[PDB]
This record gives sequence, structure tokens and C-alpha cells, in this order.
Amino acid sequence: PHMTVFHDKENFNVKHPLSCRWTLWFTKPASGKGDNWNDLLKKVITFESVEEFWGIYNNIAPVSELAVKSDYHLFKEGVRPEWEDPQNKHGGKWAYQFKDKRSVNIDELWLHTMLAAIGETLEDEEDGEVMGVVVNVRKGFYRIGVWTRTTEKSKEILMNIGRRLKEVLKLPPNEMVEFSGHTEAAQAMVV
Amino acid sequence: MQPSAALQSLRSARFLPGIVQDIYPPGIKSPNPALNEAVQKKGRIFKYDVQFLLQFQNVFTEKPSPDFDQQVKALIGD
Ligand SMILES: C[n+]1cn([C@@H]2O[C@H](COP(=O)(O)OP(=O)(O)OP(=O)(O)O)[C@@H](O)[C@H]2O)c2nc(N)[nH]c(=O)c21
Repeated sequence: PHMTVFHDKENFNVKHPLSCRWTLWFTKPASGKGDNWNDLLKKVITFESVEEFWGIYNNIAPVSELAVKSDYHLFKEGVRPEWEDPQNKHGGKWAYQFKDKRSVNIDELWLHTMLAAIGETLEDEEDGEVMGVVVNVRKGFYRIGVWTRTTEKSKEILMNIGRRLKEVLKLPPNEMVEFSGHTEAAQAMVV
Repeated sequence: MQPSAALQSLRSARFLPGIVQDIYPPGIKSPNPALNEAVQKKGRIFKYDVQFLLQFQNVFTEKPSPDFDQQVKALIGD
């Protein structure tokens, strides 16, 4: 009955749902003209299947091809990847900064981060904390983060998310993943 | 602009009802059943291990829309 994409990648009739819809966003670098530094965040696409995810991923630039000051964000549908969104305003992030060196397969790390997000292995079913994940391309470094809805609903639920991100990123024990609130207030937790 | 066979199939396919163990052909692993064993709402929350998800990487390579390239260029056109 069920032909998956693995039975016939041109004629299949079942697809793999995600536990919510997700939207990919991209931040472009400021234009070299100089007339657009305040409108750089772009909504790319919303999707709801594992197959759709891979159609997107296979047709967009890997992180390692992005210009400096660019970002990708993968957020649950309805949440904009900004601190002002009502679902991020009282939240924060777990983050790690990587050096820009070739033995760091940043594309693979980012990919695995997004797969952990959409495959629901960052948090447990009732945690209600993960809002999205983000990769930032900067001059000195790359940063990978997991944005969270609160900073205090449950500390244990947040620490477990940080430990999972550290596992997903394959970091050794000296390398610490750090939690910070988005606002100075919601900041005033490392693993 | 014309959709691909895979895209046409994706558009018309039906969502699986959750994690299923017994629908994959030889050499393809199912999602880890242990991760879903503890899940309470199995019709809404679907845990897929990264290894399972990676199996799709070289399998579904088609664009998610016919003009995806044009939509992307105009979105980040500058
Ligand atoms: C996620 N985000 C990023 N920016 C802008 O993007 C820049 C990079 O944001 P960043 O948080 O990655 O900072 P970076 O580590 O590069 O360090 P900093 O710039 O020196 O503090 C910030 O400086 C802001 O100018 C943002 N601006 C707004 N208004 N809301 C956001 O949520 C937001």
C-alpha cells in the first residue's frame, strides 16, 4: 500500500509529518548600496514534512557559503526569530560559538541542529520551551543557538535542552554551551 | 514553471499517522521506537532520530516549489 520516497522517489504516496509546522528564515547582509540596513530578515518557506525539509535543505546555500553577517533561523510556525516576538520576549537561548576552521564541519553541525529540532529530540513532549534554532555567520566565528520561550518555567527542562544541544554538536567536555536571556531584564546556566 | 514528479508526489501524498515501524524497504531503518515509546500523544508528537532523518538527504533533492529559485532570488534580491 504505502510507497515511501524510499520505495520510489518519483511515485510515493505517504510522507512523514513533523510535530508542528516550521519556517526557515534568512538574514541577509546589509546592501553595499547603503540604503537597507533596517530590513534584512526574510521569511523563506514554511513546511510540515521531513521530505519537504530535505527539498529545502538540498536547494539552499549551506552555512559555509553564506556571507558574513548572514543568519539562518528555523522557528516553529507563528514565531518570528526576533526578541520582540511575544513568544521570545521573556525567553533566551543556549548557544555555542565555533571558530571558522575547516575541520569544523559547520554545515553538518547546523544540519544536525535543525534535524534535532524538527525531529523533536531537543526537548520532551511537554516541555514547551524550544521556539527555534539559529546559526549566525560572523567575522570571527559561527554561533549555533537554541531559542527558548522562558528563562524560568522549569530550570531542569532548560538544562536538559542545553545538554542535548551539546551532544548534537558533538562537543567535548571542556567546551561549554551557555544560556542567556534575550533582554537585560530576563537575564538579571552553562553545560 | 512545471513541478517535478517527486514534488507532485509530495503534494498528493498523505501524512503518516505518527511513527511507524514496518513500512520501509530493505536497508532503510525505521525511526527509533524507544524514543516514541515514552511519548503520550502519539498522533501529535513524532520523535525521529537524526540517523533516520539523514536517510532522506540524497533521496528527496527536488525543489519544494516550481519557482523556488526565482522566489529565493527576489526575496534576497538586493
Ligand atoms: C536576533 N537579532 C539580531 N539583531 C541585529 O543583528 C546584530 C547581530 O546580532 P547577534 O545577536 O548575532 O550579535 P553579534 O554576536 O554578532 O554581536 P553584536 O552585534 O556585537 O552585539 C545585532 O547587533 C543587531 O544589530 C536583532 N535586532 C532586533 N531588532 N531583534 C532581534 O531579535 C535581532
